[PDB]
Amino acid sequence: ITNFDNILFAILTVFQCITMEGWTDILYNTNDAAGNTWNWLYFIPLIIIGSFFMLNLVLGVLSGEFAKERERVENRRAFLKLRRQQQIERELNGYLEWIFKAEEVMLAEEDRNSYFRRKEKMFRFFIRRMVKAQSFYWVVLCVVALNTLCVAMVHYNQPRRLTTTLYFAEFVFLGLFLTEMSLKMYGLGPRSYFRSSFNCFDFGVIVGSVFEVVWAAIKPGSSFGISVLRALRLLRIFKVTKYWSSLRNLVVSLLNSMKSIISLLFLLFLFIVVFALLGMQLFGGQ
Amino acid sequence: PSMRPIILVGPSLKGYEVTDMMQKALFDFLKHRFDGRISITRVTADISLAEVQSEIERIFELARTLQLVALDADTINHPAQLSKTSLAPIIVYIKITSPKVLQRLIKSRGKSQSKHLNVQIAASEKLAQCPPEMFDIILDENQLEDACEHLAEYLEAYWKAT
Amino acid sequence: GWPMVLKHSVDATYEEQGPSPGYRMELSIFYVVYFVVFPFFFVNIFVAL
Amino acid sequence: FSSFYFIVLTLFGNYTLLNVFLAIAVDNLANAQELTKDEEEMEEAANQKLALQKAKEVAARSVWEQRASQLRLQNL
Amino acid sequence: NILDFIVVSGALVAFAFSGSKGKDINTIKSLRVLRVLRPLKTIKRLPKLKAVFDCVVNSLKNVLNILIVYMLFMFIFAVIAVQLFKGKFFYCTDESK
Amino acid sequence: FFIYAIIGMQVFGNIALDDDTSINRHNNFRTFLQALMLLFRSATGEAWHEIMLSCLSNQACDEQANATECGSDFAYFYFVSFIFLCSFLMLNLFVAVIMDNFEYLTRDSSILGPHHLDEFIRVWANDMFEMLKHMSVHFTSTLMALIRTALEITKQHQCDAELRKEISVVWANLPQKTLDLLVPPHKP
Amino acid sequence: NVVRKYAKRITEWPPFEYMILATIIANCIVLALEQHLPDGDKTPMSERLDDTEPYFIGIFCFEAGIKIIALGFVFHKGSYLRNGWNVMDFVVVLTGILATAGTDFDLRTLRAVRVLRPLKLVSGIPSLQVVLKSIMKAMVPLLQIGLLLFFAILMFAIIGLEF
Ligand SMILES: CC(C)CCC[C@@H](C)[C@H]1CC[C@H]2[C@@H]3CC=C4C[C@@H](OC(=O)CCC(=O)O)CC[C@]4(C)[C@H]3CC[C@]12C
Ligand SMILES: COc1ccccc1-n1nc(C2CC(C)(C)OC(C)(C)C2)cc1-c1ccc(Cl)cc1
Ligand SMILES: CCCCCCCCCCCCCCCC
Ligand SMILES: CCCCCCCCCCCCCCCC
Ligand SMILES: CCCCCCCCCCCCCCCC
Ligand SMILES: CCCCCCCCCCCCCCCC
Ligand SMILES: CCCCCCCCCCCCCCCC
Ligand SMILES: [Ca+2]
Repeated sequence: ITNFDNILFAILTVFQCITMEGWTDILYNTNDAAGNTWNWLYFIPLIIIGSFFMLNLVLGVLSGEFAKERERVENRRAFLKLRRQQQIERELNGYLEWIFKAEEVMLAEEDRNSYFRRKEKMFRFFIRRMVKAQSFYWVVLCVVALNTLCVAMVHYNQPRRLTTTLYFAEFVFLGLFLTEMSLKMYGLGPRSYFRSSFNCFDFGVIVGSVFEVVWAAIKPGSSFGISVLRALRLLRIFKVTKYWSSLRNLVVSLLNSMKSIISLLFLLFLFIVVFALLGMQLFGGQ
Repeated sequence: PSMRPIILVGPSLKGYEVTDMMQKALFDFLKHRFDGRISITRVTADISLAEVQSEIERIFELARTLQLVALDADTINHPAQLSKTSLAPIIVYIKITSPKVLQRLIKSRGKSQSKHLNVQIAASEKLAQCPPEMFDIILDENQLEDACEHLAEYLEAYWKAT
Repeated sequence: GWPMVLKHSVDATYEEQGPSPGYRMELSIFYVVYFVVFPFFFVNIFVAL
Repeated sequence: FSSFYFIVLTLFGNYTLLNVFLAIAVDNLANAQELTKDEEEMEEAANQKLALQKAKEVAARSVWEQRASQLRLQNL
Repeated sequence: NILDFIVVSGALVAFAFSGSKGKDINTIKSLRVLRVLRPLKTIKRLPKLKAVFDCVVNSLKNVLNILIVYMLFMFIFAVIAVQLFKGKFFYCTDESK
Repeated sequence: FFIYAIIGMQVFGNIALDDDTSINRHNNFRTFLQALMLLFRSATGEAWHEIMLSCLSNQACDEQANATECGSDFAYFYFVSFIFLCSFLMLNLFVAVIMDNFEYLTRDSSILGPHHLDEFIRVWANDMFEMLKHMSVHFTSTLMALIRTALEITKQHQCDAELRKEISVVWANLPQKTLDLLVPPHKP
Repeated sequence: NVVRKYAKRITEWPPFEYMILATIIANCIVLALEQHLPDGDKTPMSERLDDTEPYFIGIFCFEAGIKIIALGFVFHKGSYLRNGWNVMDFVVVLTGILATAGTDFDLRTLRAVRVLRPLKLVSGIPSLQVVLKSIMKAMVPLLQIGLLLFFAILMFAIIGLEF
C-alpha cells in the first residue's frame, strides 16, 4: 500500500508522510531499495515543508482569525460586562468586610454589659476571624502538602508497615479536612462558603473522598483515586505571590465561558460518534 | 465654634442598619484610634430645624476645649439639610460610587430591610446627585483601612492647623 | 506508543497476575480524560501563552 | 478507495480539534490578560486620583496586545 | 564565564587522568562528553545569538506560571495511575500462564 | 541538534546494531549524520521511546569497539530533555514567524496596505477614477495623496504639518532630500 | 390546504420539540447498541434493533410532514428546504423511506446515511447550531492552506514517481 507505483499511491504515501506517521519506514525502505546517500533530501524537506511549515501557517492563520474575531462589537461587549461584574464583586466584598467589622465591634459592645445567643455569635465571629487569618492559610497548606507526600510514596511492593501507616493517615487527613470544612462553613456561613468556587471544589473533593472510603470498605480491591485531588489545594501558594491575578482571572474566564466549552466538547463528541457509526457501517465485523 | 465638629453622612438613610453599621465601624475606629483626643456623644435632636436648641450649646462646650467632637446625629441624610444653620460641621461623605453594590449589599444585610431596599436606594441616589463641594471629605475607598487612614490623615492635617 | 499502553492498561487483571484481553475495559476513560487535558488543553494553553 | 474515510478523519480531526482547543485557550488566556491589565490600570488610576484629592483637601506590550488595541480602534 | 571555566577544567582534568591504565573509563569518558559545551561559547560572543537566547528565556519565564500548574496536574494524574495500575503490568512470554 | 548529536555519539555511539531493536543499520548513533537523522526522527515523534529503551544500560556492545558494556541510563534524561527542548524551541520559532507577520494575518480588506501600493503600481499601465471605483510628482506624490486619503493623521495645513513632523522623525539614511522632496509634492 | 396550514404552526409547542429530541436520542442509542459479525452472522438482539426502525422512520416522516404543511416547501423564500439544517433532516427521512424499497444495491449504501441522525441533535438545538457556526467560521481561511498542502503533496508525489 505504501509504494510509489502510481500517482495515487504516491499521493497517498506522501500524505501519510505529511502527517509524520510512519514517514521513516517509508524512508528506511528507500534506503534498502537504493542507496542511503541521497534519500534524506526527499523526506527531510518533505517533513519540513508539509508538517512544520504547514503547522506554522495554520497556527498563524488561526491566531490572526482569533485576534480579529475577539475585537468585534459583541465580543467586546461581553468582555466589558465580565469586567464590570468582577469590579462590582470586588467592591461588594470590601463593603461586606466593612459591615462585618461593624458587627464585631457592636456585638462586643453589647456583651460589655439570649445569653447563649450572644455566646454562640461571638464564638462564630472568633472562628470567622480565625479561618481568614494568615496562620490558618499556612497550617492548611502544610497539612495539604504533608498529604501529597503520603500519596506520592505509594509504590509497588511497598513495606507492609508503610501500607498500614498510609491507610490510617488517610483517615487522619480526612478527619482533619472535615474539621477544617466544618470550622470554615460555620464561620463564614454556608451561603458565603460556596461563594468561592475553590471551596466548592474542596467540598466536592472531600465528599468524593468519603465516597471512596466507603466504597473501599465495601469492596477493598478497587480505588477511584479521588483522595489525591486534595493536592490541588497546594495551588494556593500563588496567593502570596505576585501572580495571583493572572491565574485567578484565567479561572474566572474559564468558569464564565464554561457553557461555551461544554457545547464545544459536545460537538466534538457528536462528530466522533458520527465517524464511529460510519466506521461501523464500513468496516464493521470485517 | 472653636473647632468644626465631625458629622458622618452619605451611604444611605441613618437609622437603617446598613448606614448605621458602616458609620458605627468608622466611628469606633475614630474613637479608639484617637483615645484621649476625641469626644463621643449621641445626638437625637434635629439640628437641621434649628429641646431642639438644648444641645447646640452642649456642642460648643465640647468644641470649646480645642478637641475633636464627634456628632452621632440620627436625622441627617443630606449635607444641604444643615446648610442653613450656623453649626457648620465637616460634612464627611462615606461615598459608594455604584448603586448595584449598594443594592446587593442591602440584600446581603439580613432579611428585614430587603423590603426597605427601594426607598433607601432612592434616597442614596438623591444624595448622590449632590455636588461634591457641598461635602468636606470624600470616602471613596472600599477597604475599611484605606478610608480610615484617609480620614485620619485629614484629621491630622486639621489638628496641625489648629 | 499510547495505544500500546492503553491496551496494557485495559488488559490488566490484578496485582501480580498476567493479562486478560478485554478485562477492565472501562479504564479507557483514564486515557480519554488525559488526552483531553494534557495533549489537547495544556499544549494549546502554552501555545497561546 | 476505502482510505478516504481515514484521510478525511485525519484531516478534519487534527485541524478541527486544533481549532476548537486553540480557540478555547486563546480566548480564555486573552480574557485573563486583559482582566489583569485593566484591574491594574484602574488600581494606579484610582490611587493617583485619591492621592490628588486627599492632598487637595488637606491643602511594554506584546504584539498581540498592541494589535488588539489597533483592532479596537479600527472597529470603534 | 562559569561555563568557560568548567569546560577548561574538564579538559585539563581529563588530560591529567590520562594514565593509560584503564583504572576508570566512566569518569574519563564523562570528562570527554563535558567538551560538548564547546560550541555553546559562541552565544556570548555573537550579540544576536545572545538576543535570540534571551528571547527564548523570556518566553520560558512567561510560561513559568502555567508550567507549575502543569507539573502539579501531571503529578496528580501520575498518582492516580499508580493507584490504578501498580503491579498489574506483568506478563509471561506464554499467554497461557 | 549539534549538542545533542555529539552527546549521543559520545555516549550511545557503540551500541551493537541489531535489526530487532531500535538501534539499527538505519537508526544508529555511529556517525554525526546518522545521529542527526536519529534526532530528527525523534523530533517528529517516531517511536522515540523505543529508541530510548534500546539505548538504556546493559546493551550488547559493538564487536570492533573495545568496551564490553555499552549504553547507559542517561538515556531517560537525554531523550526526555531533547523532546522538551526541541518542542519548545520550534514553538518559539513558530511564534516568532507568526508575530513577524501579525499585521498580515490580522489584515482587513477595507483597510489599506502594501496591496493597494502594488495595485497602484499596476495602474501605471483617467484610470484613477476607475480605481477609485475599484478601490478598497507622477507616482510618489499620488502615492502620498492616496495614503493621506486612506488614513488621516485648516485641517489640510494640519495634515501637512503632521507630514512634515513625520518626515523629520524618519529622515532617510544618507538622503539629501528624499522625503523632503516628496513633502513639496505631498503638501497638496 | 390553507385552513390546516394555520393549525400545525401551533403544533410546534415545546413538548413536541422535546419529544422529537427524545426520539433522536432513542435512535442514537439504538444505533450505538448494534454489533457486527463477519459473514452474515447477526446477534439475537440485532433482530430486535432491526425491528425497532419503522417507529423511528415514521416519527421522522410525521415530523417532516408537520414541518412541510405548516411551513412552505421552497416557494415562499422561507420554508423547509430553504433551511440548511432542514435539508439534512429531509435527506435522512427520505432516504430511510427509500431504504424500504426491497432491492439489492440499496442496503450497503442506503443504510450508511443513517449515521447522520445524531446530527439531528444539532439540527434541533439552535445553541449547538450557533456554536457550530462559530467553529466553522475560523476554518474558511484554512482553504488556502488546504490548496497549498495539496500542491506540496502533488509536487512531492510527482518527484516520488520520478525516483
Ligand atoms: C512535598 C510534596 C510536594 C510532595 C512531593 C513528593 C515527591 C516530590 C517525592 C517525595 C516522596 C518521594 C518518593 C519516596 C519513595 C519512593 C519509592 C522509591 O521506590 C523504591 O525504593 C524502589 C523500589 C524498591 O527498591 O523496592 C522510588 C522513589 C519514590 C517514589 C520517591 C520519589 C520522589 C517523591 C515522590
Ligand atoms: C505541554 O507541552 C509539552 C509537554 C511535553 C512534551 C512536549 C510538549 N510540547 N509539544 C509541543 C508541540 C509540537 C509542535 C510541533 C512544536 O507544535 C506545538 C503544537 C506548538 C507544540 C509544544 C510543547 C511544549 C510547550 C511548552 C513547554 Cl514549556 C514545553 C513543551
Ligand atoms: C539516484 C537518485 C536516488 C534517489 C534520490 C532522491 C532525491 C530526491 C530529489 C530531491 C528532492 C528535493 C525536494 C524539492 C524541495 C527541496
Ligand atoms: C471530546 C472527547 C470525547 C470522547 C469520548 C469518548 C471516547 C471513547 C470512550 C470509550 C468509552 C468506553 C466505555 C466502555 C464500556 C464497555
Ligand atoms: C471505574 C473506576 C475507575 C474509573 C476510571 C477513571 C478514574 C479517574 C477519572 C478522572 C479523574 C481525574 C479528573 C481530572 C482532574 C485532575
Ligand atoms: C467488498 C467491497 C469492495 C470495495 C470497497 C471500497 C470501499 C467502499 C467505499 C468507502 C468510502 C468511504 C467514504 C467516507 C467519506 C467520509
Ligand atoms: C553508565 C551510566 C549508568 C547510570 C548513571 C547515570 C544516571 C543518570 C544521570 C543523569 C544526569 C542528568 C544531569 C546532567 C545534566 C544536567
Ligand atoms: Ca506517532
